[PDB]
Amino acid sequence: KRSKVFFDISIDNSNAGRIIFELFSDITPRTCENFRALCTGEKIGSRGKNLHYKNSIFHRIIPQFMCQGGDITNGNGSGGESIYGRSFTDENFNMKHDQPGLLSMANAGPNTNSSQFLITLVPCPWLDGKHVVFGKVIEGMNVVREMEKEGAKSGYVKRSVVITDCGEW
Amino acid sequence: XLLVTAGLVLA
Repeated sequence: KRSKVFFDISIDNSNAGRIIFELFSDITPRTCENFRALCTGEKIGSRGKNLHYKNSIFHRIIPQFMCQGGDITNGNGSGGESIYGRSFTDENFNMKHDQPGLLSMANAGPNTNSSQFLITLVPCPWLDGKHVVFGKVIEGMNVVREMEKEGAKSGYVKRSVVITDCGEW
Repeated sequence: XLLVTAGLVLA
């Protein structure tokens, strides 16, 4: 039932590698479907462009914490849009942030999921019950560690960390 | 602190 997707990452125009994710479609089908669709770019957004992670960036990276990206509309953390509209409800919190390499939804409080997500670099139990965990890095965790090095304690990312390609795997 | 929000980044 679970499906897989991938991201090809570039740092300042230089390819850093590929990350392959397994989506927990069997636990959070709705949340996973949104992410999958955003990887393929098959849906048309509120504007006239397709909702796609391609060319989007990781705007906030904090070492020993997580990598955040997915702001496909404003690229600074204030935007985002899902295939269900501007936002959608928290599906469930069955999965916890108990290991590094987990995919989780970023939000602005209860039921405000859109397209922003985070990739954990360590367990983040304080996020349990507040963020929906819907995936796992099954390949390329080493690429994620390379991205981590581009971050700062403030979350500021100096170089451009971009998803140059993506889709189902 | 260490949160992952979208728009008002807190402590």
